[PDB]
Amino acid sequence: EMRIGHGFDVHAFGGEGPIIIGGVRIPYEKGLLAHSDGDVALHALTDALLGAAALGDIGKLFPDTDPAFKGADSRELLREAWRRIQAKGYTLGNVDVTIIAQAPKMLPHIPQMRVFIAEDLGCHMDDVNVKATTTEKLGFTGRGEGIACEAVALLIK
Amino acid sequence: EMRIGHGFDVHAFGGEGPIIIGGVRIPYEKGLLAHSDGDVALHALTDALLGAAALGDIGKLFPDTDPAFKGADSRELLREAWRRIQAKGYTLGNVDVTIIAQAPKMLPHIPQMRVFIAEDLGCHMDDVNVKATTTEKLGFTGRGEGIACEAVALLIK
Amino acid sequence: EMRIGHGFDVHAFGGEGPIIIGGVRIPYEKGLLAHSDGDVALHALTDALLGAAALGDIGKLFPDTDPAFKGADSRELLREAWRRIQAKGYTLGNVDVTIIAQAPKMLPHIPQMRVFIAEDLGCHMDDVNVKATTTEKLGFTGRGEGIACEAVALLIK
Ligand SMILES: CC(C)=CCC/C(C)=C/COP(=O)(O)OP(=O)(O)O
Ligand SMILES: Nc1nc(=O)n([C@@H]2O[C@H](CO)[C@@H](O)[C@H]2O)cc1F
Ligand SMILES: Nc1nc(=O)n([C@@H]2O[C@H](CO)[C@@H](O)[C@H]2O)cc1F
Ligand SMILES: Nc1nc(=O)n([C@@H]2O[C@H](CO)[C@@H](O)[C@H]2O)cc1F
Ligand SMILES: [Zn+2]
Ligand SMILES: [Zn+2]
Ligand SMILES: [Zn+2]
Repeated sequence: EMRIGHGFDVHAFGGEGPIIIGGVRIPYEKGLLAHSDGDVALHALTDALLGAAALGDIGKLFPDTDPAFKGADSRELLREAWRRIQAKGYTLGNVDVTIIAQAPKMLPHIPQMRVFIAEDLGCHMDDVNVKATTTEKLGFTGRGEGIACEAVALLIK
Repeated sequence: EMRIGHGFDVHAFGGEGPIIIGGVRIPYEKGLLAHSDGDVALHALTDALLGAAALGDIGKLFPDTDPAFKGADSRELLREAWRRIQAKGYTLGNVDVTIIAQAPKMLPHIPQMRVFIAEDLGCHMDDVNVKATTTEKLGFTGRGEGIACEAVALLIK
Repeated sequence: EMRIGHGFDVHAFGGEGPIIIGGVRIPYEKGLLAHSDGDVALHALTDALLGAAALGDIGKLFPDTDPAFKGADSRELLREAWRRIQAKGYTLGNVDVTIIAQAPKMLPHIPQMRVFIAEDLGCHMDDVNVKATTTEKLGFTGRGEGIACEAVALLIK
């Protein structure tokens, strides 16, 4: 048996950069108002994998309430989310991540994101796709007011 | 094999509360404008299941011609879409639903939404993920102009 | 066993039409602005196919850098991507494509899109599903500033 999951995340710009996307530090004018590192790509991926497990969302495992993972970075959370998902007997099929930002340009840093995620998930990189796209200057991303990320995932049994 | 489907729906706030999400009446300042009951979560789920089965979308199972379902609430539609989907010999894999609203708060109502979808698709609650997230005041969701919802689904032959 | 992919595309209105969506020339008041033919439906799908394959995206296979695919249309890019995907030993499971447009009406032209896609992907039409929906006047789509599209794909190993 196999399982579909889906992740969505948005953070607005604010403060001073740089920014944290897919574990990778990316140089940029502004930063991201967030309850943690605000790694939008990792959050969505995390929500997507938990969704395939039906373990709800990251908000559910890691409330601002629990003191246990309070102040953890996105890479930490993804590792713990994953271990819990694995506890349910699941393993990785594959994952696809879609970054939506007018700027900065992601491509230089994408190869590094995919390496970062594959370690955190202990899979081949063949199982990790990341990509970036614009909304051609339309919407809140277009006006450069924020970054958005979707992600999909397939878990196995 | 298994079949993927995707669903996306939006409604604007307008008129008087309450709003109906995943079959659950959620008190709110305004309500959702729709020819239907405005249940974006179920409309999106229904389209994902229909899409997985290659059956079009709601507009194609329920055209302004067919009087049978004029004014029928979103759960009745979901079950008929399910009937027609089953009739092709598909069973449910799992589903994942992401409600995108700045407000109201969805968390206490999600367990019930998950309950109703389970019934309506005759499955374990284990097969059904519902999550909620915001766009941090950005876009039309952020400014409180409406609610969106994304859904993915996996069918089995 | 199987592999999920996801693709998202957006183009803006400018210039004369018609627009080309899913390979289909649809008459409309304005056209889409793009380096390409503007086909967000074939692009988003292409990206979903390449994401399933961990083959990257369109920006990676056919960059703006390389003037070799100057004048290439979305279907040509689609069949090329698919060739490369098949060469890595993948077949098609199914695809689901969701057009997000306030206007024009996509219904008359949808069945044809499916034909073009299935022939391009060398599959049965029952493996292709395409639907259309509005944002109910909300957002950049809602105000008629552009057309978004979102696609999911499932490949077979
Ligand atoms: C946040 C969402 C729903 C993302 C998915 C892409 C989409 C269709 C956005 C529309 O909102 P918008 O960004 O156009 O809002 P606006 O231009 O009104 O601020
Ligand atoms: N409309 C919303 N209702 C919620 O309950 N939430 C909760 O907030 C947490 C963090 O965003 C989410 O995990 C959800 O539990 C989010 C929403 F956007
Ligand atoms: N923020 C972005 N960063 C990128 O590197 N890109 C690259 O440009 C190509 C065309 O959109 C993309 O495929 C990606 O390689 C796009 C973005 F929107
Ligand atoms: N741009 C659109 N074109 C359509 O044909 N449609 C049709 O309208 C029905 C109701 O949204 C849909 O089912 C689709 O058939 C929707 C769109 F948003
Ligand atoms: Zn976040
Ligand atoms: Zn609706
Ligand atoms: Zn494009």
